[PDB]
Amino acid sequence: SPYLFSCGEDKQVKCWDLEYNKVIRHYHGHLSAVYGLDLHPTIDVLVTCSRDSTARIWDVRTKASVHTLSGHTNAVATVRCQAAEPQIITGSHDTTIRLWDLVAGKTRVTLTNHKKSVRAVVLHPRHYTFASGSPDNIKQWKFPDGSFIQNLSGHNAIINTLTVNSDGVLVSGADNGTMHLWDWRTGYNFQRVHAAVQPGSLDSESGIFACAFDQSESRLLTAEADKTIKVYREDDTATEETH
Amino acid sequence: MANRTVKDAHSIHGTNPQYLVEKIIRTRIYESKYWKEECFGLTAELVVDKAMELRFVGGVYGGNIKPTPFLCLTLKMLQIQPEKDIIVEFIKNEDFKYVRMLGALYMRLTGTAIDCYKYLEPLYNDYRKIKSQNRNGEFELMHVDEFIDELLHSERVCDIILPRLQKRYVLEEAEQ
Amino acid sequence: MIEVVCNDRLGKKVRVKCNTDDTIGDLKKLIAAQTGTRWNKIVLKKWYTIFKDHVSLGDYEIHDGMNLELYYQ
Amino acid sequence: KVKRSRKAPPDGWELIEPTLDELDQKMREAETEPHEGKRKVESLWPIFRIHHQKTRYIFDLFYKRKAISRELYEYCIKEGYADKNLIAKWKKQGYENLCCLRCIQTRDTNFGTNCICRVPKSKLEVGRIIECTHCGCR
Amino acid sequence: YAEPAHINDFMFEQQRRT
Amino acid sequence: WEDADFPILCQTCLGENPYIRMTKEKYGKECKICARPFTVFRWCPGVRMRFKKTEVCQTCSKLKNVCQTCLLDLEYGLPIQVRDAGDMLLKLARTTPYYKRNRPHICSFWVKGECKRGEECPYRHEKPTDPDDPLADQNIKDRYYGINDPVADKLLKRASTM
RNA sequence: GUGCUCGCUUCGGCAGCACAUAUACUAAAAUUGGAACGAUACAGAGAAGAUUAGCAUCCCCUGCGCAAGGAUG
RNA sequence: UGGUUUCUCUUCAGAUCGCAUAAAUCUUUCGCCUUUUACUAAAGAUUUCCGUGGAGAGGAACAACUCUG
RNA sequence: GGCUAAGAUC
RNA sequence: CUCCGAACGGUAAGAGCCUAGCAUGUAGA
Repeated sequence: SPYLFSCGEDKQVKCWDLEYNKVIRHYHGHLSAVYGLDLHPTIDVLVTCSRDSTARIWDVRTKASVHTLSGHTNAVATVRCQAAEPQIITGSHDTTIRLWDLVAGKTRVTLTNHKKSVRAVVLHPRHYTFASGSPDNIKQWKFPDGSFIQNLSGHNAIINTLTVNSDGVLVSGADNGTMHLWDWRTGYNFQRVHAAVQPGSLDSESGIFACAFDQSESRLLTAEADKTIKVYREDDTATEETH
Repeated sequence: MANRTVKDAHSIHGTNPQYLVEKIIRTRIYESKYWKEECFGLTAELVVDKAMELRFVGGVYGGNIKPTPFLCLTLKMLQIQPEKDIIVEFIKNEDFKYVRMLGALYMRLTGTAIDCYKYLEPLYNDYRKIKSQNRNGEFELMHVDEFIDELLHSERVCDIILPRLQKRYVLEEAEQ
Repeated sequence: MIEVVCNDRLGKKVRVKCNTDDTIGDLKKLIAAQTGTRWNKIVLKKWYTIFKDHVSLGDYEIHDGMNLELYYQ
Repeated sequence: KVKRSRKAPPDGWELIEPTLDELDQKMREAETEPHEGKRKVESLWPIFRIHHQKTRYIFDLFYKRKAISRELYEYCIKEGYADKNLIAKWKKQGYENLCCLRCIQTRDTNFGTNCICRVPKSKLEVGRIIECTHCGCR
Repeated sequence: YAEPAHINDFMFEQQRRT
Repeated sequence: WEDADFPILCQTCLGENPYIRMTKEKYGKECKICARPFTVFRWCPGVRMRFKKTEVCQTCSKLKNVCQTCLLDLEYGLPIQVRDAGDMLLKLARTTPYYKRNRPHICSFWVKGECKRGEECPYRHEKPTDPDDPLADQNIKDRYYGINDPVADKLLKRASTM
């Protein structure tokens, strides 16, 4: 639907519709800042992962909440609304991911991993199930009821962005600026390069807070913390064999 | 004490029998010197005693609403709600000119439309006089036929509004 | 000509223009023409001071804009 | 009562003039009856009882005796002498002495059924002197 | 322990009352 | 809030027939057992019955395990003061219950003499109970809670008579 | 109750066939307990202050409130 | 080929669906402003209500008058 | 125990 | 020249006595 919904930290999910470049809904109900928002591909609802005590299932074009999926002991940072997964994968900062169902609302299955505060989630629906992530000791998962396939590589920084493309690329955006890129199947870090910073910014301020690939899956886009939206294109090479 | 002197006996044409006069007039008449000395006890035989003693025909008078005992005995009779034989007895009795006038007000307020024209028609032949309290409190002379024709006139009596089911012409096409 | 505003409670507030030497009986006829009640059943009051029916407006010193609390009898 | 048409009703209306006037005067006297004596819905029982007798007089003059003309029959149903829905339910063989049209409504009962008015006594229970509260009688 | 049935309410109420 | 699906009632209050009919009114009737609205389930126990409904709440009657209308017990039939006293429930119980639990109310016009309804009167035109006995002086919490239970008092007193 | 049986078979009726199948917080009730800041009589807002302030981390009333206001730990 | 009506319920309405036209909300603007609601009207889009349009489903009235072909 | 103009402060 | 406004921001503060228009419709023996 043509509506560029946005989540602000002023306890207001301002659904700025692009049909007139203004606010059209201005839904409310959260008691504190909103961490993230994800639109469901099938159900006409918006999963607004707030940070007060839980998330919120806001109904689009109804200006009302559906159910309060309170299944987190801390702020629900990440959110995932997949059509394949029957539940809604919520990323809680209490070191326990949960999969709250859309109809009922209770968490159908927890996660026996992610010892750090889990504030990252991804999904690779190209040829496998949806994965997950964590700042310290991240690991993969599965869409039916969860299944730990393998852990992550040596990335101990506070990860905030986790994107995955259909070609098998796995980009991890951390707060330290070490944008480690690995494979969703192999698991070894392909590039593991670190980005630079702005001249007006400080020395230790560059950090990938959000990263998502393009619609054509050609040029990667990562928004850093140094007030510079950097775009990373591709390049053909062959002398990058991993042992 | 002031709701209804009968628990469940009958009812007025459109409301409670106590709520037949105006609510602004009923609230001032409920707190009065002549009312508080009478509403503590009033029977059927006691209603004939107090009505025969008073000789006045009017409603409110003065700055504050001061009700006449004719309107005070009318509300006590409407709260008591006697039988139709007792109301016909007070209209036909010639013991006092105010006694027949007190029965006519209870007849035109709560009685039927055919009964109102049947009872008030012999009262038009009376040529006696009565004293009426005006708006400034002074007394005014009014004939018995003048007060009986005013009850069959338009609704402009002292704190009384109750139209008939028809006029005299529309009732003439159906009955006598 | 004074514009006495008979402003009672519950929305009933109207303007009534009357002469200075006009009696209070003429004022109740003008107040009833804007309110919609019988002029004989209107009692004007100003802190439990019920006005008469024969005293002119020039005797009460009711100037222009001197509002009155209307009540019904 | 006003005929509310002023359209010169045809012959046969004068033959049924005092009969319908006696039924109309009975319903107007029943409408002026006070609420005393009736418990909760017994006051509406002479309203349907006078209406049931008014519809039975027109239907017997049209179907049973067949003495009234069809032009006077259509003028009587339009002026309000008898309801057209009450004559329509009596045309069927399944209902010929129904109590009221409210008792034949399927959505009126809470259990979703008919009333005791549309039930024969032989198919009913032995000890039952019950009357229909909505309709008025059996 | 509740156990509903898909039988008709008309024939069930007629057979039990008879 | 407070919802329900099926009434937890006794077999005595359910009616003396295998087939009955229920009427559910969701969130109504102001159940005084928990001061919360419950599903008022009205039914008909049979011919010439009282046709009562549910009075207690749903969750408030689960801890007591009594009937929805009679509110005595689940299996034996003794009151809650008699059930919490003590098998003691095996001897105080009584099968084949009386029709007074499903009997309708009395006619106030018959007690006043002016019973104008007649033979079609749904109420019972019989003599009322004796008000000197404590059996007609109970209350809401007096029957639910065991404190001040006149029915449980005579049940333990008449159990030791011979 | 309504219509019909090559029924008994008179046309007085009887028996069968076909349709119609469960309305009713059940009463004209029984009681059960009390609230104006309302009038009246008594005295009449002090004729006197040294911490310097707010923000978020539990509920009644006015109001139609996705405005608002009083009291709050 | 074969039915004039009427009442219930299921969709999409991009036709002045409305040959006429209300209120509220949201984002920007002006005038007063003294706390606020009731305020003034310019722009745009979101509901509610007054209503309506084709096309299948179930009852009633002569559906039989025999309508177009 | 945090944010408020070293919070203004003889 | 004829374009007409409504509410809140308002009457306190209390002592003793006195009288009222209200509401529910139960299971139980």
